[PDB]
Order: sequence, then C-alpha cells, then structure tokens
Amino acid sequence: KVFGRCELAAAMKRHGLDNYRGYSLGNWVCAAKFESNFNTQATNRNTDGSTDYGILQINSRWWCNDGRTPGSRNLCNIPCSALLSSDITASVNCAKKIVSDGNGMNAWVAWRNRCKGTDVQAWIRGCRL
Ligand code: NA
Ligand SMILES: [Rh+]
Ligand SMILES: [Rh+]
Ligand SMILES: [Rh+]
Ligand SMILES: [Rh+]
Ligand SMILES: [Rh+]
Ligand SMILES: [Rh+]
Ligand SMILES: [Rh+]
Repeated sequence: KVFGRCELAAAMKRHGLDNYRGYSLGNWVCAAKFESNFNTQATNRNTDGSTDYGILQINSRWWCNDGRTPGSRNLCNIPCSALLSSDITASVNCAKKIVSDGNGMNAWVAWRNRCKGTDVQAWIRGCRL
C-alpha cells in the first residue's frame, strides 16, 4: 500500500508514535517519506547482504528474520515479510524497539540526513489529527 501523508500521520498517531521517545509525529512521517516514499512494500538490498523492509526500511541484520541474512538477530521477533503489510502495526511496534535502542531516530539514515533539524511539522500540516 502507498499511503497518503495525512493517512499515514493518522495511522502512526493511533499506533502511539506521536512524541514516542520525544519524537513528534512529523519526524516519523518525514522518515517514512524518505525511507520508503510511504510504500509499505519497499525493499532495498544492502552491500552487507542484509535487506531493509517496509515503510520505515527496518533491517534484517538486527530486527527481523528474512532467512537469507547470515549471523542476523531478529530482535523484533517477526518475519521481515510482516513489515510489508498494508497494516503498519508490525513496522510501528518494531520502530518503537529500534528508537529505544540508544541512538534514537539516528538509526534511520534518511531521518538523520533529510529530516533531523528540519521543519518536520510541515509533514503533518493540513492533516485532521
Ligand atoms: Na535477521
Ligand atoms: Rh491501523
Ligand atoms: Rh501498543
Ligand atoms: Rh513526493
Ligand atoms: Rh504498539
Ligand atoms: Rh542495542
Ligand atoms: Rh544496538
Ligand atoms: Rh489528538
């Protein structure tokens, strides 16, 4: 599913992401925009052989099992396929573990490079929340 901006903001807010570990909703929407272009089905293979899955491009080396990432952990205890669903519940639950892990939203390279220190409120402007 390719989400609209406000449709995703709404779904993320419902699932507890607005100010989760102090990160405003706009941060989470900006990160999804630059990680996945709001496409739940996005996958991207990494040079290390790991793959990034779903709306927030969650990595198979640490977070999910895809059965082809040697020496990988599955810290969110889910198949990576679960992260591609039109239902974002699994991606959100795993994002909460990732953002709690010590580097906060710097875990998302597109967030650090394209959202961090920007007017992220602009990503939720004109949305009914
Ligand atoms: Na894994
Ligand atoms: Rh939902
Ligand atoms: Rh919950
Ligand atoms: Rh766009
Ligand atoms: Rh949750
Ligand atoms: Rh850790
Ligand atoms: Rh870690
Ligand atoms: Rh509200």
